[PDB]
Amino acid sequence: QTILPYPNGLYVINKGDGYMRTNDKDLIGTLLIESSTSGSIIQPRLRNTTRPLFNTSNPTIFSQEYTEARLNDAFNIQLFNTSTTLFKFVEEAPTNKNISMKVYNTYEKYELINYQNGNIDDKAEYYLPSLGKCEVSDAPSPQAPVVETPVDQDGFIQTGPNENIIVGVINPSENIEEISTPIPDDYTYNIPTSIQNNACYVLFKVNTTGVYKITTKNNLPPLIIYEAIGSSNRNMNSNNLSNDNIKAIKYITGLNRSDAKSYLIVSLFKDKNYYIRIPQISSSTTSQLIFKRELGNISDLADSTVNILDNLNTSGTHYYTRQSPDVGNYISYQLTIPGDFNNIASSIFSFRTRNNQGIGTLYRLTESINGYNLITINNYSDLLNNVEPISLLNGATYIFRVKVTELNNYNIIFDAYRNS
Amino acid sequence: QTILPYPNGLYVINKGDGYMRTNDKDLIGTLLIESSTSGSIIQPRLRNTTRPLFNTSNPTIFSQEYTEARLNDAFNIQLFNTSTTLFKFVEEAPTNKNISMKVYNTYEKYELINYQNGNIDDKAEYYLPSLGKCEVSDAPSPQAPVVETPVDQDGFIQTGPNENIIVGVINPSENIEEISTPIPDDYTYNIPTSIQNNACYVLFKVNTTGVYKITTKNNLPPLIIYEAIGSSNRNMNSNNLSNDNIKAIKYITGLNRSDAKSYLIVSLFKDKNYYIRIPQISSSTTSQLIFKRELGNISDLADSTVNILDNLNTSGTHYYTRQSPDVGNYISYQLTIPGDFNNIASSIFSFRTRNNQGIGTLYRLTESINGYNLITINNYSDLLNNVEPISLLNGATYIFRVKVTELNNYNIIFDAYRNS
Amino acid sequence: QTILPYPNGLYVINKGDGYMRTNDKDLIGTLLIESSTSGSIIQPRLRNTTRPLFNTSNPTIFSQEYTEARLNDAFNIQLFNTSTTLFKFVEEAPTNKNISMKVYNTYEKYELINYQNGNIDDKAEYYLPSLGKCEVSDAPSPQAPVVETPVDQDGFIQTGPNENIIVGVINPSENIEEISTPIPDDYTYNIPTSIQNNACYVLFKVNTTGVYKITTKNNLPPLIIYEAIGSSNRNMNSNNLSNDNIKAIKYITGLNRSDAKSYLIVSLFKDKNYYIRIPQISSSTTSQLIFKRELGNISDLADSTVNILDNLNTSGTHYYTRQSPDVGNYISYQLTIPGDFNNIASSIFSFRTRNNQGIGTLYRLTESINGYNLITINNYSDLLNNVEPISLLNGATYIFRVKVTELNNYNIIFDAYRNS
Amino acid sequence: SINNVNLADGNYVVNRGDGWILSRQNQNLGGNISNNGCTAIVGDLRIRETATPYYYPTASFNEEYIKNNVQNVFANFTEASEIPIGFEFSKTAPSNKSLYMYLQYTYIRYEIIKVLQNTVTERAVLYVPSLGYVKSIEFNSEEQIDKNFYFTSQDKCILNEKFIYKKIDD
Amino acid sequence: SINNVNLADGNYVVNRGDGWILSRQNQNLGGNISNNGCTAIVGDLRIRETATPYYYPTASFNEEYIKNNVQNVFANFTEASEIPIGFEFSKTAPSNKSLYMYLQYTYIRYEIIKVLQNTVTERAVLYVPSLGYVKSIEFNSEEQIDKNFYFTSQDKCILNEKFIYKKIDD
Amino acid sequence: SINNVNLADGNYVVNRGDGWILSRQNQNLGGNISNNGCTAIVGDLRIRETATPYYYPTASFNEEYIKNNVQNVFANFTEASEIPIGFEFSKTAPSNKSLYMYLQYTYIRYEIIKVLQNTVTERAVLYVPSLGYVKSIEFNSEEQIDKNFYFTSQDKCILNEKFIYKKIDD
Ligand SMILES: CC(=O)N[C@H]1[C@H]([C@H](O)[C@H](O)CO)O[C@@](OC[C@H]2O[C@@H](O[C@H]3[C@H](O)[C@@H](O)[C@H](O)O[C@@H]3CO)[C@H](O)[C@@H](O)[C@H]2O)(C(=O)O)C[C@@H]1O
Ligand SMILES: CC(=O)N[C@H]1[C@H]([C@H](O)[C@H](O)CO)O[C@@](OC[C@H]2O[C@@H](O[C@H]3[C@H](O)[C@@H](O)[C@H](O)O[C@@H]3CO)[C@H](O)[C@@H](O)[C@H]2O)(C(=O)O)C[C@@H]1O
Ligand SMILES: CC(=O)N[C@H]1[C@H]([C@H](O)[C@H](O)CO)O[C@@](OC[C@H]2O[C@@H](O[C@H]3[C@H](O)[C@@H](O)[C@H](O)O[C@@H]3CO)[C@H](O)[C@@H](O)[C@H]2O)(C(=O)O)C[C@@H]1O
Repeated sequence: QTILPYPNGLYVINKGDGYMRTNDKDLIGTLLIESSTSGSIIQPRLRNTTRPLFNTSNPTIFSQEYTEARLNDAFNIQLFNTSTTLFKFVEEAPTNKNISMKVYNTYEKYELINYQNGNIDDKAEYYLPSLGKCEVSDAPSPQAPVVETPVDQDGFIQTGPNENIIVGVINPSENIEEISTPIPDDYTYNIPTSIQNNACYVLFKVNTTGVYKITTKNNLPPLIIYEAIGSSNRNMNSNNLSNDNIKAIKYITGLNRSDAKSYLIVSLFKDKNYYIRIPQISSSTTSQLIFKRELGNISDLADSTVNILDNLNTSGTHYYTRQSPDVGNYISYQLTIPGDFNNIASSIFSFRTRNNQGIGTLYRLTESINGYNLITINNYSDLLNNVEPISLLNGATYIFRVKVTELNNYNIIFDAYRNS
Repeated sequence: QTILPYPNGLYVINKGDGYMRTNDKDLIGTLLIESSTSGSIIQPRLRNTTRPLFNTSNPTIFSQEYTEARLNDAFNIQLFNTSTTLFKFVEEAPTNKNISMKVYNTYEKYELINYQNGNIDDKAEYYLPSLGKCEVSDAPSPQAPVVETPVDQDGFIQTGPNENIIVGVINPSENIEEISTPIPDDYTYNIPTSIQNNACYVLFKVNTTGVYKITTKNNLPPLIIYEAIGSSNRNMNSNNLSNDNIKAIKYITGLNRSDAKSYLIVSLFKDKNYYIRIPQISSSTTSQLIFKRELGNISDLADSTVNILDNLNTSGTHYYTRQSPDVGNYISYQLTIPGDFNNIASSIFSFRTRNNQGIGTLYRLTESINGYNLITINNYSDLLNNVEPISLLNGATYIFRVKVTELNNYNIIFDAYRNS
Repeated sequence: QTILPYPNGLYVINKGDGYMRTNDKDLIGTLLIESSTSGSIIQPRLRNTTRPLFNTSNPTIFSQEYTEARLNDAFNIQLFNTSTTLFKFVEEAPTNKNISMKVYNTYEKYELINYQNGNIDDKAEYYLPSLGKCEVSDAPSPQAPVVETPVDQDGFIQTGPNENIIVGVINPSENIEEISTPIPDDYTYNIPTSIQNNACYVLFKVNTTGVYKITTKNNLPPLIIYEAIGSSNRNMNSNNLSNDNIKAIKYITGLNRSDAKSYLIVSLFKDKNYYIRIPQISSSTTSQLIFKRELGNISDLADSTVNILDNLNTSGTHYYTRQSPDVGNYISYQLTIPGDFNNIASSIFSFRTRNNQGIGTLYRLTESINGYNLITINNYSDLLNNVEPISLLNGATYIFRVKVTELNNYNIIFDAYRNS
Repeated sequence: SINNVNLADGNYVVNRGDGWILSRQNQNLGGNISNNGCTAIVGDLRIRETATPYYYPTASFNEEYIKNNVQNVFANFTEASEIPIGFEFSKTAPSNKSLYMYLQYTYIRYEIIKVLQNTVTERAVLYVPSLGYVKSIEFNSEEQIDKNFYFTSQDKCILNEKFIYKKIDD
Repeated sequence: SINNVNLADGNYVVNRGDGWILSRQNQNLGGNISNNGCTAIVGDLRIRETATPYYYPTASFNEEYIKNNVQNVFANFTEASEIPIGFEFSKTAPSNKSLYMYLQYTYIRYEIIKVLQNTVTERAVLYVPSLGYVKSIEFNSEEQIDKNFYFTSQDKCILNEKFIYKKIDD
Repeated sequence: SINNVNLADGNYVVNRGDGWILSRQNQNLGGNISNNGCTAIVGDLRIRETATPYYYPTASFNEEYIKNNVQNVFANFTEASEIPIGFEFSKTAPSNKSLYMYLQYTYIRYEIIKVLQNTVTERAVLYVPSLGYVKSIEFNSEEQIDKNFYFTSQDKCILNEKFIYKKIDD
């Protein structure tokens, strides 16, 4: 029941090892090891068969075979119901007492979820057969009074160390386009007409490491970008992108919200592969993907979605709801002050947020023949309760960077209050 | 060559583990383990085949298959010529000397015997394959002078700890009747006509724990009673005796001797099953088995055969030969003094024994409307040489309890000497 | 590139264990064993297949199957490409550091050679699969700078302890004759006519342990003698030589040189078997093998070839080239002084050698009716540079024994210099 | 006594715990003998083919009824049986004396009871092969041994007994 | 960076060393849990049928080209694959705490590089199954664990990386 | 010498003891090399298919005569041969030096002798595969090793030889 700061899509979550059912349904056996004696329990794999456990909320789509394919995409798991990995426990009893050795079968719990708009619409739990648990302790007295105890509720308990690793995977129902040649400093990709029928991903790599501005010609629709986990330093060709069919993807930045007019600014390394997810364009007029290397401190925004703000020519509150970045990550807003430019003319503004807390930085965006440049106008250590106003030059453009420090809600609301 | 205090029938005797043939016929091998080195010999069961050894004095009846069935009845042994049980020895040599590790195959010796009237008429020895013996010792000198030594006599030697466990089994050639309903305080069973052709056993359980008097209407023939070893606390039904097909039986008390007019008094627990062996009744007139719960100190005789004495109306010696109880167990004799009752009138008696020694207790049997009652008249700490006379009321009934303390002969002779 | 003091024939040389190819071509794997942890690598023989390595200089004659047959003759190796022998390594890391465990497959190197006149004309190297090598050491830093290193030259390196064991084998292309009856003190064997087509061996055993003089009637051709390694104390019959088909032979003494007129004097034990190799006699007149037990100190020459010297009736140098015995072994020369016997008459001689150094002993050969006898005339501690002359009685016979102390050349030259 | 349970009326399935050894089967598998500081090891593999369940049904509770009701709440021993599991025990013989150790299978005791007025009226029993247990004793050819060491006349649990139930419905 | 090699122009086969673990495959085999001084052991058998090679070919260097050129200079992993080899790791859990250890296969990284002006222009990659590696951590149901323990996002070598080459001819 | 037995005239079957190693077969199975405190283990399984008996018959005593007379008084090695038995040896290499150990099969030497006047006139020999024996030596690439370590030219017993007989009748 916690906020999950990720875009819509599929995720495979490794929820830990050591899971086993209640009522000793996974108990292999108990050994009474008398003092000055050694006991041992072994899983020798004289048979390589294992018995996975599966549970789904939608058997037609999230079938076991489907979930297994996801798990393969996420962690590259090869074998699901077989194993050649042996495990064995060995304990020696002290000279003074007897020992009880209990061994159980265990499972690693992988959760598959279909995450849509801060909500889980489908869910499957796959329990991968693991390498057991062994509990040793002082042997109980054969005379200990028998206590009538009610059986526990049917279910699983977690025995291993705490773990929660989220790995996102390419949505298998959305096609993958590829930009074969390592994109130079400037590049424009024409979005195929297939985009009219469903979202797609575009796989590519930059020829030169640096910061890039990526966007559509109208700053619409919004774009999401991922990194192909493990794609770095494998096969490589300076004049061709070598594919690895890596379906495990790390979310860099981006949004799903339709009206979110914006562009991305992210740091990209040439030794890696990336995926840009383009939403479905329900139009008939060709769209484009524009890549542009950026020199200068525009990198301050590195790995962030820059939301261009609309309807600023009024007084008072100016809200903007957007998917909140995770604690520690950015989300930017671009402001072109309403009115005409002539240094003197200005307008009073008050930057604030409503759901989530964060640290803000206000920049003055300046154009040059050596790229863009930012000038820090001020910093804010409390956005939720900021009341400090600031006067901005009319006709000028400002960028406000928010660094989430407290993730209370799925969405973060930015308020560019206008005092006048 | 020792006395075996048991009734006629079949017995399976576990005579111990560690048996192996002479002349190293069971030697698996020897390892020379040099100092600062470890040696190990293993029986990995890469093949589950074992080779039992068998010997019988009557191949037609006591065949190996027959003996195996007995062993199954006695100890419930499942596998005779196969095993999945691994055994292995490991030894590390000190830094100063070399070690010699000798490993041999071994066997557990089970002896099957047909015991009849203090005599063994048939005998079979079954050697169940065991888990080996390992002898480690200082390595001998490769130069030690070779001593011409004659081969030993063909045979077996005992290497394991001393053991001699006697387990009796239902005679497979005598039928088993069953008293389905837990017998109440009083019950009479009509002995089927099959008893005319061979002895039979009657399986039953008492509804209420307590002491019981069991007998035939004429106190003839004598009855023997056993407990079904392991029958306690398994399946159970308050209105039905659940059978376990347990053929392993523990001798409680009873005799085989034909003329032994008597009845039994034994302690019975409801959570157990029992067998009463009725000898063959070579008659044509229906016989009966009478069960009767007994309240009162008649329990002093608990687990004993009460022999009713005949021909007491004469002077002098009055002998009674009977199968002797084992050291520590009882054997009782009932005496109704010859003559008519009138307190005053009495007769002088001298109780003694001839073959085996024991401790005696003389009781006065009194009738009440609350069952029987016993009154201790005297105790004797030496029956073999007792000469102390005692006067008993004529027409009254006395019971004399003997507790064997010295088992010299198969039979114990009771002498109710009459001084007058 | 060293002198090999053996007669022509086949030899199998065990050149050691621990051989493995370069560039980790035999690397099985490496384990990183973290501190307070144990690592283990096993060759469990779940498959009994092994992969030998072979190399020959003459594939038509020294084929792998042929070499394997030789190896069998030499060491009796049974299995060449299979094994049921398990090997495993186990290492525990200290509490302070990590350990690196490297395991490699290894081979024992057996070299087969056709040795002819101090030269190897054919050669085969057979690499018998061995039981591995394990290298443990401090784990390297995952950050250690990567150093571009050129691959090594294709080949083998020796990892095991130094070893070089030469075992000669019966030349499989020369027939084996057998003297069925243990030869008495005197015996003459008629060399079959097959000797006209190729050399042969004669297998025999002496009835009585002692020293023997063996030779042909003309002291030509020269004879070589071997012992059948392992033939002692196995099957035996006092009236018959029990064959063992032992093809492994130990060179006692003898030469190949054609003109070498000589006879052998060697020590023979009855509990052993021997082989005398008779060269091919390219004649049509029957030859013979004469055995004669010798009593007396003629045994001083025990295990030596006695070369009868020719052309002594001149002055100056008198050279004799012969295959040199190995360091520590003998080679004798017999001298019958030119002229007629009459004590007084003598001739001055100077005994020397040229290639190899040694210790000499000069004997006076005397005839008796109790066999031969030797009288030491003098000893020499330096033959290479001996200049001490000695006068020998004309018409008398002397034997000069050389004990090699320095093996510089395949051949040793004896010089019986005549001062006059 | 043992039939007095504080439970509402009705049928129940009860896990009496792991660690049960059966009557007189003590030495069915064999014994091992060692001496002078040597280490003795004995083990096994409860492969389906071998170790098999022991049923003790009643009129109200038959073999099938027992199995299904047991494998429903507790471990499904039928599925498990197809996967070989091993166990071993090892002990070192004393300096200059002999050691003897023998092995026997352990089981899990399951019961199907009929409760009527806080007392068991009917009781079915099931023993599922679990693992194994070894008993050892030091000795010499003269010592007398308590026969209890070698023989167990009545089923018992080498661990603390248990009573974990669940009411059976339908 | 990683593409700068001081070698003459031409193709090469390079042994990048043993000890490589692959991305996010960390827990594919399972984990083991023990406590109170018990000894935990985990092992395997890279039988051909199971552990298989991972190829990452390029236009100039295809699967076959990579294999033959690798098995020529270095260990022939194809022949070796028919002979079962085993490996195990063991660790003792702490006095009164829990231990968790998991296993993952290790590989030998081989590369086929195209050098042109002292910089790698093309690079093919091959991972040959080698043996295995275990990672362990002590814990309790409350402790938070660094996720780096459980997850490896980028291929890496647990030993020192290597660069042993040989120019390819023909 | 070795043929002088103090026995009445007639034929005999003699157990010369376990622990015999054969001539020059020393290294037929291979050697193992380890170092720096590592533990080296080598073992085997004398499965019928492999380890086989060596016969050395005489005119009076042929293969069959030897076998039957041996398996009659002593261990029947033919029956035993169908049951796999294993053995292993382990040794720890020294602190900073190398260890080499090699394995060879051991046998039981049986003899069929013909006694006539207190001296053996005929002798048949049989070697029954028993178990194994390892020899180890510490070393370095420079050390010279006594070749007796690697080579055994004449059959011998690593334990004390024996002479346990029984006169053959019929
Ligand atoms: C100053 C100003 O006009 N700000 C308004 C703001 C912006 O105009 C837009 O964000 C564009 O920059 O729109 C606000 O909301 C009005 C719109 O709400 C949208 O809500 C959607 C949302 O887009 C989805 O992400 C969400 O999953 O579902 C929501 C619907 O429940 C509607 O889609 C859109 O049609 C408008 O109704 C805002 O909060 O951002 C209001 C600001 O005043
Ligand atoms: C006072 C008195 O009469 N006592 C005699 C005694 C009793 O009458 C009976 O014991 C009945 O209580 O009988 C004595 O012996 C005579 C009988 O001996 C029996 O011997 C059998 C015996 O029954 C078997 O157990 C045994 O296996 O075989 C014996 C035969 O060798 C006879 O069966 C029976 O016919 C009588 O001859 C006795 O010693 O008990 C003698 C007492 O004087
Ligand atoms: C005093 C004297 O005459 N000594 C000569 C010596 C002897 O006569 C012989 O050794 C007989 O005892 O012969 C010497 O050499 C001449 C002969 O050389 C031989 O050389 C062979 C040799 O036999 C082979 O072993 C070798 O492999 O090949 C050599 C040929 O290259 C010839 O075979 C033979 O015909 C003679 O030429 C000698 O050195 O022994 C010379 C002595 O002066």
